[PDB]
Formats: sequence, structure tokens, C-alpha cells
Amino acid sequence: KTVVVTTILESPYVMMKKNHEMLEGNERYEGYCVDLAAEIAKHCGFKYKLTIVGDGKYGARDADTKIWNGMVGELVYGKADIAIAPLTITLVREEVIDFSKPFMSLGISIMIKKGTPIESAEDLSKQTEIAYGTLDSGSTKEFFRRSKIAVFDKMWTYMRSAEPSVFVRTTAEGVARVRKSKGKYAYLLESTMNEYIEQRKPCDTMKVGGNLDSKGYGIATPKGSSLGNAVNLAVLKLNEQGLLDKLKNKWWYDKGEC
Amino acid sequence: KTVVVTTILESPYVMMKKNHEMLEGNERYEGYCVDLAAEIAKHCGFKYKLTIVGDGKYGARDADTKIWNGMVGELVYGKADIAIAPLTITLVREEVIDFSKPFMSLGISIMIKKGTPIESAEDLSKQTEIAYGTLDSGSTKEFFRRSKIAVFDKMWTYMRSAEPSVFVRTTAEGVARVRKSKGKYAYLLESTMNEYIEQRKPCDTMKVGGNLDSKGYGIATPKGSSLGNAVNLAVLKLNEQGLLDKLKNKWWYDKGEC
Ligand SMILES: [Zn+2]
Ligand SMILES: [Zn+2]
Ligand SMILES: [Zn+2]
Repeated sequence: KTVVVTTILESPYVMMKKNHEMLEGNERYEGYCVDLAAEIAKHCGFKYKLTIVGDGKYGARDADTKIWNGMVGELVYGKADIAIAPLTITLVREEVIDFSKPFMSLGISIMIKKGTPIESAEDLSKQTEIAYGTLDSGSTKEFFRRSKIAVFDKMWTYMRSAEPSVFVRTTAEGVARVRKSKGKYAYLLESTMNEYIEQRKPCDTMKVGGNLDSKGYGIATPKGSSLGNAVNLAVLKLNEQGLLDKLKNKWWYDKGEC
Repeated sequence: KTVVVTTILESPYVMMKKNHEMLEGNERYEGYCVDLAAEIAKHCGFKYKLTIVGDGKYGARDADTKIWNGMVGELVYGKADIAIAPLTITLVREEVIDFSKPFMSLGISIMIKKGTPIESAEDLSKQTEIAYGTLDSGSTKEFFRRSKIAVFDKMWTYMRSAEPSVFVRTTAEGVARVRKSKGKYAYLLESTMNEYIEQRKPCDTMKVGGNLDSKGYGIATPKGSSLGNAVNLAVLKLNEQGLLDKLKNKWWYDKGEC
């Protein structure tokens, strides 16, 4: 049967083509994950249909209702057969879905408006003039919520109680907030996204400091899936053949605007 | 049953303590992987015995007999229950053993004496005055053997027919060759090791350029092991607690002598 792929609209991973209204099916999209999906499918030998996750979330369990949302939920409840997106491999998720070895390595990072007097997480934690937040509902937020490290716990204490909310619905919302903040808002996001935005006009943001942690994105499938084994071997083969590195250059720097 | 852990003497992962002569069992060793093994055993609630791999190799398949050697071989043939070492997750190995998600991300890098006129892999492939090689029976050597990248394939043609052999039996021998070669030998090795050595006296070597690829080390178990699942979740939990980052600082820079 045709494999149902769930993904999310997050540049430069998945994006609508300028003339998508004129195209059909998979041809409507373009991006790092669109290219990767095509390759994984060829190497595993299956036909697929790309679908954008209904609720636009990555995946979190609701304490109380115990229901999983986002791409993770689509896999858990059988709405999708595989997820190809910048989905962070985490312990809680690994407990309900399967992940291939990572196709990209990254870490949480700090995005500032150029000129902002901030160079580290410690800098953010020791002051209050500059507000900071993260994407809401993702692994970055959870990182801070669960951290037992002094600096990060101190950061979470501030963020969870800040008003108005310092959290954002989407990356684009986070970046727009930094750009219009006049330097009074710093955004905490995954390094890969930070590096991408730094190469986009108006070229007014920059990544500062080292990453706060280290982790990776993996291709996910429902537990016990027939595709799990093959997809994992495909990711390793594609990394060993240099495809992954080629794709990142293609979508990050080959198209740089700064 | 006590779990038999196979490992390899490679600084700073597994090293005999200075006073090992008066110690017994696991107490004879210290290092990143020794601490990791203890961490894992504590969370999965099991007793273990650290054993140094007999042939001192990581693991490769004999092209003629199809027999696996090194730590991979010990797992494949059932001589060990788990391997905790700087063992690279690769496609060929993934087909015969199981790997947990990576506990450390790294890449192949260049080691030069210091003052050596080399800044990249391209620089090496352009001249013949400076020799260069890699370790044996490892993922690094296989990388060049299989690489289709113009530069990396050109480097391999040289390394393959190089006389005398530019390959070494151990990292120690490679670093030693760099130091005594008056800058006429450059060594290609895994970034983690390169960075560790750069912080070791005589402080006469240095890592130059960016990594040539991206990969990760993982804890391995034989296929169909009752330990695989639990250990994988253990690695994720440990990375999320910050222990893995705690451990690298401890053995890489906390003890740095430069
Ligand atoms: Zn292909
Ligand atoms: Zn612990
Ligand atoms: Zn042979």
C-alpha cells in the first residue's frame, strides 16, 4: 500500500512550492525532508504520500488525558506510517514510537538580534532586561522544564512564569519576535534552524554561544512497524554516501542570502 | 547472570589506573567508558565484568572467511553480552549487531604536528611531501576506501599504495608517528580523540579544519539481546540528564595538560 508520510511545514525542511496551486500530490512541496523522503522511499522501495500533520505540532503527551498530539500522535494512533521531519529523538517518544539512527545532529542554541549584549545561556540567566523563550510544545521547552542544571533551571523558572508569554506557536513567530524586539527578546531554538535563519534576509539575527545540549533528529515509525528496519539502514547508507551532507548544503548555504 | 562487557584500551575511554597492580576486576580501569558502563549497569540493575577485547580491534569482517573480529566479533559469536566503547555506528555493523542511539557525536578529522602547512583534506591531496594515513580495521579507513568524493578518493589512492604503509595498528602509534615525523606525517582520526590528544603534553599536535563527515558511537549488543532495548533507553536518559556532557568535560578538558 502507499505509505502515509506525516511531516510539518517548517522551513527549509518542508515548504509549499511557489506555484503549488498548479501542482498535485507530493509535487506541491519542496525542502530538505521532501528530498530525503524521496530517497528513503527509493531505497526502501515504497510509494508514499506526503501529508502535513493536522494540528501542526511535533508531538507531546497530555498529562491527564494521556493523548499524544502532533506527528507522534499520528504514528501512535495509526494515522500515518512514517514521520520524516525535524523530529527530536527523546526518551519519552522512544517509549511509544521507533526512531532510526539520527539523520542530523544538533543542539539547543541562542538566537539574538544583532548587537544584543548576550553571549551565553549564563548571560541570559543573570539578567532581566532581555526576555527569552522557546517554541511551545516541543523538545526544547521540555529540555528546560526537566533540567536539573542550575543555569537552565533558573532560566525555566523565569520563562514558565513570564507574562506576557515568552513562548511561541511557531519558529517563524519566534524569529519575527526577535527581529521586532529591538534586542529585548532572545530566542532559544535548535541549532540547525538558528543557522538557517542567520543566512536569510534581512540578515539581522545571529547564533551566539555554544549549544546547550546535544541530540538528533530521526525518522519515526509506529512501534513494531514493518518499515523500521529498512528505514534505519537507509539513513545510515545515505549518511555514509554523503547525501545528508549534500542536502544540508543545498538547503542551508547554497541558497544563502547573506 | 553477570553481564560480560567487551571494551578496548583507548584513552580516555578505557585506561588502566596508575596503581592497577594492586587492584582487581573492574577496579583496574578508569575512563569515560568505565564511568558510562557503571552508569548503565546502575539503571538497568545488572552486575558486570569489564573485559578487554582479545585482538584489540574494533571490528571488521574478513573478506575471505566472512569472519568478524574485534568487539563486533565478540558480540556476533556470543563471547560478550555488550560492547561499551568508542565503537562507530555503521551500516555493515548494524546488519549484524544492534546499536543504541549515539552517546557521542563526532567526525573524521586531521591531526598535524604543529607548524605543518596543512589546513584541510584538500591541502593533503594536493601534495606528496607530507604523508598521511589512518588506523586499521576501523570505520575511518573504510570511509576513504568507499568514498566517492573526488578529494577523499584521491587521498585513498595515495594511502592504498603508500610505501611504507601509512596505516597504524593503534591511535597511540598514529599520534607517535605525527610527533616524530618532523611534520612530514599527518594523521586522520576521529575528532573526539584528536581533541583529547591536543590537550595532552608535549602539546605539540593540533586538529585542523572541519570534520570530513558526521557519525556517532553507540553501545552495541547482539541481535536479539534482552539488553538492547533497556540500554538504548538508558543512553537517552543519560544524555538528557547531562551526564554524557558531564563525563566528556571530566576526561577531555578537566585533565587537560596544555
Ligand atoms: Zn539514492
Ligand atoms: Zn545516573
Ligand atoms: Zn583473511
